[PDB]
This record gives sequence, C-alpha cells and structure tokens, in this order.
Amino acid sequence: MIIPVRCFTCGKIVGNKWEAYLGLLQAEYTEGDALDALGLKRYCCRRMLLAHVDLIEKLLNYAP
Amino acid sequence: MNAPPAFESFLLFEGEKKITINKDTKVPNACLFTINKEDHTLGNIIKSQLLKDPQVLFAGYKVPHPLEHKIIIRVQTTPDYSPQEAFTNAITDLISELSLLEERFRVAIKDKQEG
Amino acid sequence: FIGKIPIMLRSTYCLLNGLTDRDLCELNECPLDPGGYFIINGSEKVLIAQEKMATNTVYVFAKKDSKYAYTGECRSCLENSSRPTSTIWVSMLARGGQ
Amino acid sequence: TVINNWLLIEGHTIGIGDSIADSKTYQDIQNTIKKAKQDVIEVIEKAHNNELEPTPGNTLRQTFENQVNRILNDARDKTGSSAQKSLSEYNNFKSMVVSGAKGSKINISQVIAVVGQQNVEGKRIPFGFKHRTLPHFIKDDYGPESRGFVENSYLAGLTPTEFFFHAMGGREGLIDTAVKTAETGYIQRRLI
Amino acid sequence: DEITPDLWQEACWIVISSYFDEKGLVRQQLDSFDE
Amino acid sequence: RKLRRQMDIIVSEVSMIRDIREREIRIYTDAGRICRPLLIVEKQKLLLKKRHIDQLKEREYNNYSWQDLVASGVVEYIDTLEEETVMLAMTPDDLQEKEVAYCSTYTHCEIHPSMILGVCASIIPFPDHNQSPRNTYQSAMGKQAMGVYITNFHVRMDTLAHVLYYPQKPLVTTRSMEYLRFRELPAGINSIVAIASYTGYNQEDSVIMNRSAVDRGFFRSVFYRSYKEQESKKGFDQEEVFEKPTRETCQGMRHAIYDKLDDDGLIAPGVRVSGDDVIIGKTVTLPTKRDCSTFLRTSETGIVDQVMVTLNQEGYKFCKIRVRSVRIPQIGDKFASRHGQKGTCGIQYRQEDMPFTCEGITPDIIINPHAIPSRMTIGHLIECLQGKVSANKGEIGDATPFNDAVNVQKISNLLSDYGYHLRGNEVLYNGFTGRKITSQIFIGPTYYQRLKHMVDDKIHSRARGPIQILNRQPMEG
Amino acid sequence: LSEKDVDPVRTTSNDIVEIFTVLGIEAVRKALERELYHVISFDGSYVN
Amino acid sequence: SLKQRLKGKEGRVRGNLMGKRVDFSARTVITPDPNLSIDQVGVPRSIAANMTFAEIVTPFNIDRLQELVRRGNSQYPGAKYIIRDNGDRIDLRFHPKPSDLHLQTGYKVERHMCDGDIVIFNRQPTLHKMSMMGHRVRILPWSTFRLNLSVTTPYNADFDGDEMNLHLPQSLETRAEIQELAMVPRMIVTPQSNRPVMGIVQDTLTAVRKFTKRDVFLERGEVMNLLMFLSTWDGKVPQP
Amino acid sequence: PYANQPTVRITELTDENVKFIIENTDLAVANSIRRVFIAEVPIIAIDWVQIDANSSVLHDEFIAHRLGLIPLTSDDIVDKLQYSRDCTCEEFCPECSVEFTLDVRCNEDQTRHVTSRDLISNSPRVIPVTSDDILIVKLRKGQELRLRAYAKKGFGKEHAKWNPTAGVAFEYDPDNALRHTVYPKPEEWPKSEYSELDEDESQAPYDPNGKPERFYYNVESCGSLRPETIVLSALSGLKKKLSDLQTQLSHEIQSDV
Amino acid sequence: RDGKLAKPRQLHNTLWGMVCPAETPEGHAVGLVKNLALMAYISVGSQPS
Amino acid sequence: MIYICGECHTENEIKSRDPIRCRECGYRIMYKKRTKRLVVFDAR
Amino acid sequence: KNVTLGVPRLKELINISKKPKTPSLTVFLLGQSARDAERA
Ligand SMILES: [Mg+2]
Ligand SMILES: [Zn+2]
Ligand SMILES: [Zn+2]
Ligand SMILES: [Zn+2]
Repeated sequence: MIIPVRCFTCGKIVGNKWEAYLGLLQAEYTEGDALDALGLKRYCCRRMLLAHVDLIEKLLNYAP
Repeated sequence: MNAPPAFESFLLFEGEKKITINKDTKVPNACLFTINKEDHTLGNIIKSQLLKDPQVLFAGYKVPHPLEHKIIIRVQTTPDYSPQEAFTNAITDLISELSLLEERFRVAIKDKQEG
Repeated sequence: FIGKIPIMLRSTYCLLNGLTDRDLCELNECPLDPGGYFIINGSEKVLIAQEKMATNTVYVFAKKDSKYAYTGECRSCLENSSRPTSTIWVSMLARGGQ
Repeated sequence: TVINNWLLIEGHTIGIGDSIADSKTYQDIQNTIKKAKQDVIEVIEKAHNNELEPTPGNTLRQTFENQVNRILNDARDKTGSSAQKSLSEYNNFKSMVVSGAKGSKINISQVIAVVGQQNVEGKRIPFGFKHRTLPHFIKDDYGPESRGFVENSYLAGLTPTEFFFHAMGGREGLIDTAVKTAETGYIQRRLI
Repeated sequence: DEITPDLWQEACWIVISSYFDEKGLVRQQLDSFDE
Repeated sequence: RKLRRQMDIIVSEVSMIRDIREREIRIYTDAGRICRPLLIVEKQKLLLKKRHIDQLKEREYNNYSWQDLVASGVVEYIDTLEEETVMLAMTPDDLQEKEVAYCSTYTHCEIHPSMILGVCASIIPFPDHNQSPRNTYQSAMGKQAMGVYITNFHVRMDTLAHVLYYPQKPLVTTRSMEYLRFRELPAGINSIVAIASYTGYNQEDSVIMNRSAVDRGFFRSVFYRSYKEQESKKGFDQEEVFEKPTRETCQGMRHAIYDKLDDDGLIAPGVRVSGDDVIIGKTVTLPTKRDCSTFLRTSETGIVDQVMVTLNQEGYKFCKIRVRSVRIPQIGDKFASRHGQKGTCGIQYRQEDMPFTCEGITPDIIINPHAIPSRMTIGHLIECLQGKVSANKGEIGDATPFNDAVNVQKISNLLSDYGYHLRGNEVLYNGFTGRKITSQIFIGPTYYQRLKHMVDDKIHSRARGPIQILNRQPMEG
Repeated sequence: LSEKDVDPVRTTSNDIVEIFTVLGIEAVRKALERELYHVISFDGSYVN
Repeated sequence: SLKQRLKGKEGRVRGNLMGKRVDFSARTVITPDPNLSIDQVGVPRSIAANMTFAEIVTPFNIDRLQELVRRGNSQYPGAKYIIRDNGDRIDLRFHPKPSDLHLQTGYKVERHMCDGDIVIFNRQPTLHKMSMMGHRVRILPWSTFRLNLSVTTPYNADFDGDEMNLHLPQSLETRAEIQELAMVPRMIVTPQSNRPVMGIVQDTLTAVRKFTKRDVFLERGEVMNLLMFLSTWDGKVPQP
Repeated sequence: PYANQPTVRITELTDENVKFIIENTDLAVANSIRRVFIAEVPIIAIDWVQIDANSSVLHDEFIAHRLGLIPLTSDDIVDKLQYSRDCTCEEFCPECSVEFTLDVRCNEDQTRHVTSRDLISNSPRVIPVTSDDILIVKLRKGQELRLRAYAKKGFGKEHAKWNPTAGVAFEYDPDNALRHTVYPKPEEWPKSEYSELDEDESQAPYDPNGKPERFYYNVESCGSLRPETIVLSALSGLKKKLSDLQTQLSHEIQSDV
Repeated sequence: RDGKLAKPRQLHNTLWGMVCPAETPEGHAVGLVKNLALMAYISVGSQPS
Repeated sequence: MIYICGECHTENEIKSRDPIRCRECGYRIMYKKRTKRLVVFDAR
Repeated sequence: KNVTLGVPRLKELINISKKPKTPSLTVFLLGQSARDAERA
C-alpha cells in the first residue's frame, strides 16, 4: 500500500525516495534516469520504486 | 505458532554449555568440539585456521541442522600435539589476525580521511 | 407496489450508476469494483452463466446405442414468451432390425 | 549429505543459456522443418491428384494420415537429435537429463528445437469448424500448420494458432489426469 | 491514410483500449440484467 | 451485412450466417450467442485507417469511442456460427500483405491474437513460451494469490480476507493487464529469484526464502476474519441479548476469561485475542440465564480490528467483529510464479547465509533448477531475463504473448548493455564460506505470488479429543 | 481353430470367456496370466 | 429408521467400523529436509506437545517420568496425564502440586511425544505398503512435517503443498510392530517388482553424476568438509 | 601454523560506503568478516511500540513494522548502550533503550505525510538517520497517529532491522586465476571492475599454486553507523566472539583434565 | 443428459476467441467450468420484427 | 462505552439496554471506539 | 490396429464380461501359408 522502508533484498533505505521519484518523473525524467538520480544502482532497489503501487493515496479518498 | 524466538540462534538457554569436548574414539588424537549457538561464521574461520597448522591432520566443521544452532568441529592432530591445544592456538591466531586487522584498518581510515 | 427486484450493482438501475470515481469513494465504494453481482442478505452473489443448447434449431445426431439410426431434435421456444421448451424428435429407426 | 554439501561448491542451475542453440544448429533445425513441410505438401498433392495408393488394411484417408504423421514425427526426431548434439557438456538441461534427475530428451527438443504435432484423441487437430480447424485457415487444409503441427520451440514461442492447438492437445492430458484420479485405487479396492 | 506495420502494434492496442473504456469487463452481466 | 455495419435496421449483435453449400441463410437475434469484435477486411485491406486511430488516440475531449468504430463499419461482432463462414486474418501485416497467395479473400482480421485469453490467463507473461498445462495451473493459482482484492477493503467486513503489505506491479507485464486493473490492485511481489540448488532445501518444488527479506516486510500479509452475531427476541419464553455474563447471574459459565468483553458484551478494537478468549458475550434467558457466548478457534490469534453494531435486515441488533492477524511468511507457506511454478518454503536463510553476487545482491527466493526442465516453462526464464532488463533499464517489460518484436535474443542483447551476462547468469558466492560457486547461477527479478494456503491454517493435531456422545467417536471440538 | 492350415496350438484369443468355453479353466488361468501380463508390460513396467 | 442408520456409505457398518477417525493423529504440510535420515520425520513442537505416549512407570524410568510430570503441560517435553494402577486419569495442568504427583510402578504417564518416538507416516492415496511407513520423530522448530528427499518417491510426495498424516502407535506392542515391520529402511526393496522403491533424487542425483565425473578433483580442505557429513566414516583420510 | 599478517588498502571512503581491499588473508576470515557486517554488528532500532491512537489506513502492526525499519543514528551510543536482556532494569531504562514518541494529527485538507522527522527521541544521540525523510504513513484530515516506541540494541542475526549495511559487495580473484568459477564461454562475461586483464583477454591464466587472497569489499551503510564504523565494529565484535569462545574453551579443558 | 452424449471437457475449436483455452479448473470439473475471453461478448438479444 | 457513527463520525455514549443509533445523525451503523488498554507491538 | 489397454483393459479382466470392448484373435499358420504371403 505504501512504499517499503527498506529494499527487501539488501535493506537499503527506499522510504525517503518515493516522493522524490514522483517529482523527478513529473520533471520529464525517464524512470531509468530518475532511479539513477536517486542513487538506486542495484536492480533490486530499482525494482522497489519501479514496481511500487501507491495504494495508500487512493485509500485516503475514503472518509475515515 | 511454532516459530522460535529469533534470539534462540545466539543466546544460550540456562544450563547450556557454549562448547563441549568429546574424545573421538575412532582415531587417536581426535576430538569433536560441539559449540552451541554458533554458525558458519566461527566454524568456517576456526576450521581454516586449524588447516594452517601442520600438526593438524584433519580439520572440519558442520552444522548438523540449519534449524539448530550448533557446530561440530572435528580436529585430528599428531600424537605429540593435542586437538584442544590446536583448537586454542587457532583462536589465538585468529584473534591476533583480527587484532592486527583492526589496527591497520584504523590507520587506513586516517590516511584516507587526512588526504 | 408489487414487490422488490434485486438489483445488480452498477447496472442502470443501481445507485452507483453514472457516478464519478470521487462519488463512488464518497459512498465507500471501490471505483475499480466492476459490479455485475447482487447483494442478497449482505452476500455478494454472482450468477454464473449457464451453457445450454440453442433452441429453435434442427440438430441431427446419430446414436449407436439407441434403436434409431439418426435423430433430428428441435428444442422449440417462443419469441420472448412461454418460457417452457418443447422438444420434438424426428428419428429414423435403425436398420438392425431384421 | 555428502553430495548436498559438495553441491554448495559445484552449484547447479538452469537458465536461458541452456535453452539457446548454435546459429548453425538453428539453421539445421529450420532446414529440416522446411523440407518436412514440402514433403507433406508433396504427399497432399499425391492424394489430391489421386496419385496416392492406399496401403493394405487402411483406407485412403488413413493411408494419408499415416504418411503425414510419419513425416512430421521424423522431423520432430531429426530436429530433436540435431538440438541435442549441439548441447555442450556444460548445458544444464543435458546435465539433469543425463543424470536422470529430471527431464528427458524430448523435453530438450521441444524447448530448443520443435514442440511438434498436437494430438486430440490420438489424431491431429480435428476440423471443429466446417472443414477447418480454425477460422484462419482455408477449407480442407491438411498441412502441418492447419492440423496442429507446432514448428516453433518453447524458446521461440508459439504462434496464436499453435498456442491454441497446443492448449487443445494439452487439455487432453488434464482430462486424462482427472480420469486417473477418479480411477485411482478403484481396481485395488475391488481386488482386495 | 493506412496503418503501416510499424504503427500497427500501437494501433491495435488503441482499439483494444477503446473497447474496454466503453464496455469494461462485466458488460455481459450488466447488459443482460439491464435488458 | 451493409445494414448491420451501418447500425441500420439490423443491430450489431444480429448474426447472419449463409450456408452456401446447403442453400440456407440463417439469421439469429436472440440472447446467449457469444461473439467477439473483429476488424473488417475489404479487398485485402483493413477498413480501419489511420484516421480512426487518430480519433481514438484523442479518445477523451473528442467524444470518439469504440461505438464509432462499430458505427463506422470498421469493426463488427461475429458469433461462433457466423465465424464458420468467415475467412479470418491473424494479423494484417503478415496475412493480407502481398506474398505467396495462401488466401486472398480474407473477410476479417483479429484485433490482437492475445485477446483469445481470459482474465487470469492474461497475466501470464510469455504464455506462448510455456507448456500449455502450466498456463492452466497459473490461471488457478492466480486466483489464490494475495494482494489487495479491493481498494475499500477496510470498510468491508468479509468472513475472510488476505491483504498483502506491499503488493507490487509486475516488472514484466502483458498489454492485457492494463485493462484488468492489475497495476492498480497487484497480487504479488517482484522477487530476485535464483534458480539454483543451494542447500537441498528447495528440492521437489520447495522454495528457499531470504529471512532478512521476510524481516523487511517481504510478502508479509494480513488476515482478516469477521464474525457476525445477532440477538433474537423471537419467542416470549426465551430471549437473548448482548452482555458480558457474570458468574452469579448465569448458572453455568466456562472458566474462559471474559475480562476482554466490555459491559455491552462486545470486545473492543485493539485487544489481543486467542482461543481462550470470548469476543461476543451473548446470554439467553432460561425457561439465572444460560450463556451462549461466541469463542474463537484455538488456531486463531490476532487483534480485534473493527467492531460495528447495527440492525440486520430482520431489524435485530447484531455485531460484526473483524479480527486481524498478521501472517509473516514461514516454512510451509505456498508461493508460486506466474508460470505454474507452485511451491512451499523449504527453509529461510538470513542474508549472510544466502548466496550473494559480486554486488552483494542476495536472492529473495531460490528455486530448484529441476522444476523447469520437465515443466518446460521457458516463459519463467524469459520473464526473469526480461525482468532483469526492466529493472536495470528502468522500463516495465512487455510480455505480451504473440509479439514478434520481442524475443530472447533481443532481451539478451539488452542485458549485455547493463554489465550483465547476456543469458542472465551471475557468479554467486557461497554465503557460508564465501567461495565462488563453480557454476554461474541464473538470477533475476521474477514476479512471485503468496497463495492463500498458509501452513498454520492446515496444521492440526488430535490426541484424545472430544469424541461424540452418540457414536463415541472423534469429532472436532 | 478347426480351420485347415491354421495352427491349432499357438492360435489363441484375447477373450477369456471364449477361452473358458473352448479350452477350459486351466487355459483361462494361463490366458488370464498372458492378458494381465500384456497390459502391465505394455509400457515396460515390471510386476513380480 | 434403524435401517437408514446401517445403510449408506456413512452407515454404522461401513462408516463407523471399516473406517473411522482415530486419536493421536496429526496432519500438516510436508517440506524437504536433507539433514534427516530416510527413516526420520521432522515434527513440529506444537504437534509433539499435543500428542502423547503413555509410558508405564518402571524403576528404570521412575526418575525420568517423575521429572516430566513436574514439568507438566506448560513446559515441553512434559506430560499431560497420570494413570494410576486404578486406571483413573489425573490431569496434570489442573494441579502441578508435587504431593499428588508421586509416581509408582504400574502407573502410566502420558508424556509428550519426544525425539526417537516411532510414528506411522502416511500419504493418501495409500496405494501400496510404502504409503504407510514407520519413522522416528525429530522435533524441529517450525510448523511443518519434514521428509528426506529419498522417501518422497515411495510416498509419491511433492513439496508443492502436499499434506501427510502422522499416526503415533500408543503401546509397546504396536510400537515394536512398526519398528520390525513398517520402518522405512525395511521398505527399501518392494516385493511388487523386487527392486528398490526409493533411490537418489533430483539434486543429489544430478550432483552425484557431476561428482563422479573423471575430472572432479577435491582439495584437502574440501575433502575434510565432506567427511564431516559421512556418518559411517571410520576416521581415516584416504590417500589422494 | 600461525596468524596471517593481513594488510588493508582503503580505496574509497564516503558517508554512504567504504571500499577497501584486504590482502594476505584466508577466504574464511574474509567471508566471516562480511557475515559479521550483516549479522553481528550491533545497532539501535525500534523493537517496542505502543500505539495510543491510529486512525490511519495502516493497521497498528503495519505502522509498528515500519517504525522498526527506520534506521536510528547509533554511532557511539550503541557501544555504551546495554542489551535489554543484560540490563537489570524493569524491562526498559536509559541504559538499554531509547524512548521515541510520535504524535501527528491531520487537520488540514492536504494529505499529511507522517515521516521519521515526526519521531522524537529523548536521547539526542539516537535520532532517525534522515533527520528527504522516511515516510511512515500518510494521514487524511481527521486521522491521527499517536504512539511511543523504545529503541534497543541488537544485531542483524536477530532481525534484519538491526542490519547496518545497505549492501556488502564482496569479491576476490576478479580475473579468475584460481578457476573457482568455470565459465562455459569466458568471452561472454563482462570484466570485473577490479579486473587487471586486457580487452582481448577474458580469463587470467590458470594458477594451480594460487590461493584466494586480496579480497575486495564495498560496505554500504544504511545510516545507523558510518561505513568505517561498521567494519571496525565488525572486527572487534568478531574478535569478541572468538575471545569469548576461548574463555569457555579454557573452562571446558580444565574440567576435562 | 446432453453432456453424456458428447464429451464437453475437451477444448473445442470453436472456443477460439470466445472462451479462454487456458483457464479451466483442475479436478472433477476440468473443461466444464469455462471463462470468457477478454473481448468475447454474449449477445443480449432483440426482437426479429 | 463510546460508539462512533459510520456516517458523521460522532462519538456518543450508548448503554446496553438503550437502542443503537446516532444521537444527532440518525445513522444506524455504529463502530466501537478503540480500547484504552495498551497493547505492545514488536516492530518486527 | 488398436486394442483396449491400460485401466479399461485391466478392468475387463477383473470384470470378466461376455462382451469385451475389442474382441480379437491371433491366428497362427502352420503350413506353407505361414512363410508364403500369397497363401496366407
Ligand atoms: Mg502436490
Ligand atoms: Zn536493494
Ligand atoms: Zn535497562
Ligand atoms: Zn452520525
């Protein structure tokens, strides 16, 4: 639902890169370029953001 | 429901011996060292140090089961040399090596940090 | 008033018909939910499509076991009336009889 | 235990590299299929022109199907053998087949060379449509493609018709598996 | 003019997308009930 | 045909069949006829022109939709009976192009061959590279996977529900998955899978998982069980209400602690529960009042998630209580890829014990090499290779089945450009000893699913249990 | 079997009922062995 | 009516005499374990702590059984009940008081299943003798049954979600019966085809083929590691 | 018969990773060092969470799980911190744990991002590494998350949240002189970054007398410890494991005789 | 009665494009429970007047 | 004994005997309030 | 030619029936017809 804190494979921090990744994509960055800019070199950490589905955003559309 | 606590891997429960030595009757000058709450980290490092001793005829370790946390180290030495003596020397040689590595890593950090 | 018809969700007669996704969320409904089922006593019930032979068509089959060499059946049904179906067989008796 | 802990050193795997073949091998496989299709076309032209003499004990249709099914079976065998000879000592498909652990020579050929002929009830794909196996063929098309001969390997991928005919042939195995499960132990409990 | 082979793959999935935009995936259940 | 294509007197779903040999024209207008849209072909040319695509491209803010294609006479529905009289082209660029004239009278063209698949078969990547039964197995497994079954799952109170912590969309995906909303509600995680025989604990369809990955939320899921209880006043002699029973008030009460219950006989959200605990306190007046409270099954152990009290259709007060249990993957939990590669978790190793690449990448899952050769699920290997290119390239890979623009060689060439062996192999080091493994291991990102079948829901033991009274034989208690 | 120029010894049938009513029970015991063996050994399997 | 009770597949004669639910039976998912013997089954601690074996109190085991009674149900391995000479059953967890828990010869202590206990391990359908074989219990810390990879073939068992049944013989007489007749090693060769029923399997079979190749050479360190897993090794390193 | 004389050559030292080469060491020592990095270097992580209020869309142990995975600065405080099991306090105290508090309420129409910046610790030495910030949960208007947590000492062998490394690249024999890995086609394999071979060459000539040495490390840090502090802590921790082992061994030898 | 006369478990040629060839349950219901192909549509019927 | 309305989200104290309904909303779907008892989570 | 095999053939043996599914003979020739195709 929400971006994992760590990369599952290696434990690298990924929970502080989702908003930065979305911001870069809005800046016309390709997904590969945006991941490179954030320092995600290993394809395990790129997998984390490339495949993340942010369901929490739609979960917040339901009134508590 | 059967999940064991994660600390079972490295914490000895009450009445558990960290290491127990059993004489191996199959061959002379052979002992089996059963070390509890240890894994390949110490088993592999200790076994390789033993193999460097020319008086050690046989060195090997094993984890009997991954779900358990014992390593058995089998040491066979020459008649004039004891497996217990060989085992102690290996640990001291490893501590000496690791102590030397700690000293030299600190020096390397200063060189890199300084410039 | 003659009764209540169960309503398939997201059909033209459902309350969630034509609503935008925001309107669905305001009702605690998933916009991705496709509907197509009924809520009967709180249980989402789906009618599985049932596969049955076409009606009003003449089909000729041959049965080895039976006493007919061939049989042409026709399950007849009216045009959106008389739900009951009547089947008529026009069979040829087997040549086995000597 | 001894060989499970040596395998920690040797290691064993299976990957894409084990499914590829030499460009020379692929051409040989392709040549065999091209000739096999022409052979079937020649057999068809014989039947169409009434130049096919029925074999004893079989009708003209059964003579034709037997002749076609042998040509395609030979192509599957010739291509399958050609693929196997291309495998190196390092191939992991071969290693598991050679040891008898898993797989067989036919699986290697299907993965590498050709999946082959799909059969439903022991015959080629039937004319479910009016004289056609699928709407994408002409009527009365007894060629290998029309009747369910998969000329591609699993590595190369099946074409849409091959994919459907393969599912038709593969559905027979699922039905047979269910039949055996139903009969599982039926004879045993009657004998007992 | 005409859909060239280099543009066919893009075109065929624009047609498929339009189909599912209009129909969805349970159009059989809904249309049958609406009738 | 002209009238039908113009949406004239004949509607789109009316099927006209001509039996030329039998001299019969059959027209069908009733319901239940299964049909699919096909592109119309005239003079070996699609009636679908670039102008139709351009209007479709600006689908919104233009009012042009699929119906205009049907109205334009460019696409028409064909039922199975009418399909017998149709000469169909699989693709326009290969079938009706000037070539060896196998057929020059095509009347229709498939929009795309991959539309022959259904919802569950449409998530298999490279299903044309798999042996067919394994595509049938995945269609069954894909329905038992875990994910987010619906977005408003918090409001719903289902009898059972499994929600994955971190569903991911596949790195290697199919074009059809866009319309299944699988990207919106994924069921699975992209995993670094090594196909290797590491320690013998992945043998015979078993799987080795990374304990450290599990520690980080890998494939962690939530189990929601909901219990509904209503109070009925029917019958003047007997009546039942929600309230916590008291020892003195009720003649007979079990020794199970009722402290969890509130004064209204209902447990509150956020309370740990187990088999020994009671969630609903319901007592029925005797003809003291007998207690008929509801307990939990011993296997269950969770936290009360939500308690809602309302009136049912019958107008009686009833409560739905949702209990939440977090399920961390463990030995005995089933996992499957999208290619019929179903297997349990044989063992879990920590990161230091797993085999690592030169980069320090350790697999999340290790599967046995012997699972592939007999099944011939090559699409699994092509997915892992394609997924590696996708993760490195930063692009979601395309695994649409009948795509001639994608092949293993093209994927292999791309993987070379990222400093990786073109066939997806990597030099792994032994976790226990650090020594290079002699064979290079096939490792890459593959999409795995957590199936609903956890071992905890299946483990059960019996030892002098509650026999029946009439039969004096075992029964569940 | 009675037909001329037909081996009356090796000639046999796969129908056990036919064998029973022509050759006897002991021929059935042998014939039943052979039919049972054929189905088991058809795929190369072995049973004691 | 009375006739309906007896008739039917669920009738008394066929549904309650020929087949029936049994006590002391466990079922869960099976997972591989190459570290177990072919005759050894790994058992969850929860299953072991639930299934019990009634041991007759003897001076040989008087002290050992007294301890298990003291540990009781809370601590595993312990005991569930004490059966006196009168045949009366005492529930331990109700009262841990040592005063009432004194044992004497002839008492039976329903101790928890422990390592080395003989069980019958079964997979359905039970088509041949090797579908119900005797195993020695080995308590392991997760919630699955474990099988050596060789015994998968006789059971026709895969580790893709299969489940297997565990039956614990409850007496010495029936326990000695499994040991001498139904143990896995005694079932290695089958009378159906006078050939072994279990052999070497996927990973080991592929690796032994590689291991036995002519150009496989093991260095001194590697060999000493392998001999650690050769339980039958006599301690003499062969001349290279 | 005696210890090696290993030498260290640090190739890169940044705030996120340390790259170094160790020579004249056994492969067993080199590997046991990288296993200690992952599994035996103690750091401080949240391992005790109480949630007073959680109206968010993530359930209580979803939030608690994410809190444990937030790295906390534990450079020097970890050494003087005690293990809760070893400590004699009443299950928690300043000597063995760090208290954390999160109290975020959303009243604005915009989504409120509950990040690690909202985690407040009573010990300034132990703070979230990021203080972009690590996202804990997004809160809608009216939703709140109020919890208090205790961060205690531990290493990666108990839980991956106590693993201080974001990646540990380990290598040796980059040119494959020892033939510890056999390539079916060596020409197909990209050169290692530590390779010293020419473009035409694919493998170094086989070295029958060679032994694994000159191991290449790249210890990437999550942030709890500096990349150099992980290695120094690992070398001392591994040495502590062996020295602790020898103490028990000495007692066992004395008992035997 | 209809199912007995002709076996409906087998995948027929006419299912192309209408019914998914892959999705079928394993067990006693193989081939009997089917699913629609993605673009398959079931007509709702109309008057032939 | 606090119940939260499912529509207006209004906390209101309701007894066991008295009927279940929102004091002001009139809505008949009510949710129990979170327990004040403290439950500990391991951040594992 | 095809004959019943596998389970259905096995069932017939244990289920001895007056009518097998595929009754047949195996006629052997003892005279010159055995070695002469024409006389056969
Ligand atoms: Mg299975
Ligand atoms: Zn990573
Ligand atoms: Zn303390
Ligand atoms: Zn209200």
